[PDB]
Amino acid sequence: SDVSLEEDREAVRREAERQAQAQLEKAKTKPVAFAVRTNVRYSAAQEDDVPVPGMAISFEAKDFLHVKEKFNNDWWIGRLVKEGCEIGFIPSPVKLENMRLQHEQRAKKRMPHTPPYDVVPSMRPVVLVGPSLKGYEVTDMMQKALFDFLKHRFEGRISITRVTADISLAKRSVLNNPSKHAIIERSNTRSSLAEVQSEIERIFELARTLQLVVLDADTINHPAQLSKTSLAPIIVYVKISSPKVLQRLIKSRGKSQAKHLNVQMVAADKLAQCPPQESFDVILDENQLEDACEHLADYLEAYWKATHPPSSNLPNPLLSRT
Amino acid sequence: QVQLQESGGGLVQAGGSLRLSCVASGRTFSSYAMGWFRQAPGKEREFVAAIDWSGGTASHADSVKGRFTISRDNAKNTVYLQMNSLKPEDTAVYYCAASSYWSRSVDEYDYWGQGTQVTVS
Ligand SMILES: [Ca+2]
Ligand SMILES: [Mg+2]
Repeated sequence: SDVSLEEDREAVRREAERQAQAQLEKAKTKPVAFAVRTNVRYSAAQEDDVPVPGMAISFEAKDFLHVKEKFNNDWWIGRLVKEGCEIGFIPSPVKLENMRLQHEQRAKKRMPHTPPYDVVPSMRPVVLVGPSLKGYEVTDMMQKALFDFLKHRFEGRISITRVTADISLAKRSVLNNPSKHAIIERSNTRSSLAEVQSEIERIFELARTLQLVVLDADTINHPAQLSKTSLAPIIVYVKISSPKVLQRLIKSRGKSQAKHLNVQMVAADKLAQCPPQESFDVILDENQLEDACEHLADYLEAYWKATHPPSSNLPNPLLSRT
Repeated sequence: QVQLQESGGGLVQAGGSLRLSCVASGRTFSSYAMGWFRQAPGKEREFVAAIDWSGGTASHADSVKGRFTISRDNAKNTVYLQMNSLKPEDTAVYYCAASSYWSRSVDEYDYWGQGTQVTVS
């Protein structure tokens, strides 16, 4: 019968879904392989042909995904990095491309691009900026107090490392430059970009096991210095809101620090000009150090939960017939 | 995509600065992460370097960090492996492979090239 045959095509589909779901269960206990930050929105639709229908992972632009396994050339297995989100099927760049083409063909100018995923560290590295320039006593003493608090508050979960190399250079215009200039600089084994590239791979490796990564980055005084990299940092703005208060603080450190007053005041003003919601992930402008520490810890504990979801319950073997 | 031609180069004794180059067909090059592998005359294929879709992230093998550097031009559908300071341990056939995934594993790559021979004495 023609009906009994559609029953076969449906049963084949159900068996394919059962096998895909079984592979999803096996991945629940595998480690996070890598992470990506998205550049586009993906809203799961009814014709997406997901390996298990209804288990597609929808996401917004600039979301973060933890990837555990490659299912096939069209789908990965992973989860949105967000509390309460469980693993499902993430469309690959190959699949994301073909879906956009289908959307444009059914859409209603006279003449009728960007990669959706960037590989980023599995944990977003924490970077402190402000109140002024690093290397001077006011900023160094304030950031050191926050670093000392993070060591104790997150002991056993934290990996703090110093970065003296200018990781602001770790962008495509520098590290992936195709001009005949770079082709010659890559020939010298002592090109300054070698240590920059090496430091980036070390930061990725430090976050692979999902520990909280905190960078003491010497050269990063402004979020625009990392926005073009693939480090996707958590930018913590240590803020002194009153320029006059910052002046007394700098002047209170002696003439050695009062000499470089203008360069410190200018940098603090540059941070104040940043649109806060696009530039900073955490803004610490509390009056007391203890209150600023609690704010930062609250944020990182929430990030820890988003990156360390509880283990899913295993099916009770008592319910099995054999 | 389905066709990967690795221009590359020949062999040297030591030192050296060879810019291997693999060209791809089709306007889906930006949809694939690109990696370089190598197979010594008597050894298994091993990972050398990989670069992601937009070219913003690169990973190099421990045996090759600093000496070799991968890059890509998505306007020319090409990927390179700048090889500097060459050693006998670098004698291998160099393969370039595309993946819809981020990986350093041979099984998780979707398309593979023909291969380019290099030798260091
Ligand atoms: Ca104060
Ligand atoms: Mg779905």
